[PDB]
Amino acid sequence: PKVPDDIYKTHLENNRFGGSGSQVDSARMNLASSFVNGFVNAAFGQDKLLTDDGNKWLYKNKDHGMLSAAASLGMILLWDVDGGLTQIDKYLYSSEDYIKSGALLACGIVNSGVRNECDPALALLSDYVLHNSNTMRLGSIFGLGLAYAGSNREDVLTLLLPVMGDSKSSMEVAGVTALACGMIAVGSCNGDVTSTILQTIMEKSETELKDTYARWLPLGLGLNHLG
Amino acid sequence: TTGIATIEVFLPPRLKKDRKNLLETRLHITGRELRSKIAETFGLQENYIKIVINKKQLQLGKTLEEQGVAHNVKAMVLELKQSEEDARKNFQLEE
Repeated sequence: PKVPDDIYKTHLENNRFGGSGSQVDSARMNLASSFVNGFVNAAFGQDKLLTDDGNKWLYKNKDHGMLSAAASLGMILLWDVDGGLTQIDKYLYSSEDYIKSGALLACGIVNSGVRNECDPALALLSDYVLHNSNTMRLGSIFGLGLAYAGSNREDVLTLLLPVMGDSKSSMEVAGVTALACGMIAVGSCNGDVTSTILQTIMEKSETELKDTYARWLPLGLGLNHLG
Repeated sequence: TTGIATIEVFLPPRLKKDRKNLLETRLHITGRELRSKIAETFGLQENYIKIVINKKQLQLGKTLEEQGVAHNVKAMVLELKQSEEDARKNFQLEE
């Protein structure tokens, strides 16, 4: 498994930011490094940085990085469901909450592209799609949608659809819900999904239509009408 | 038949065996019992395994009949690096 620093190969460039002005584990480049580690070492099932220093690297990130960096592991552990699913447990009960949100999405993202007769990701993320904290719910729903993109199965879709009318959920949760419903049922034009998401997008007001995440809801409709 | 279910238990490819297996069992039993029996039949650690049932988690303190199991229900067995309580404790001690 390659190292993000080695991909940057800072060991050879003239590090003109160094000495005194490099001794900080600042958020942004740490998030970049976590994403690089996820992308480059994706699907190889192993890492040297976030396996041995799994908890330790997480401890030096902050805020939305936890929801990102932990989920990064899921890309490394792609399609070895029993591989990642044995590795996310140490974070499924993490003291940290944001990294718990990242882990709960990594569980689903590991199952992306594969279908299991057991549907393990469905089982794990079913009880957290209505979690009180927005981050937990967001991670659960994103992971579950990724784990079942293109499945078109109506149990997951009927578990997902009530979140549209769930105005108590923050808007980005509704956006992710529409995105998940769209990718789970792609191009099918199924009325059960389509009418519900149409009514969901029909009710929003001016201050809601202009907000950052509403733009995804039409896509959730459009994904159901691909081609 | 006779109030017994043939649960389709799915084991990891890491333990090289038949991916889908049949386990004949009852329904009045509890979660601790199901994890223990899956462990002994397939030679796993009962405290290092988490069973997912009928698209849900095991209700460990609750009985099988209450949590929604029936005949022909799939059950994925999942290993753990620590014990199922230690899966909490290990991180719960490191701040």
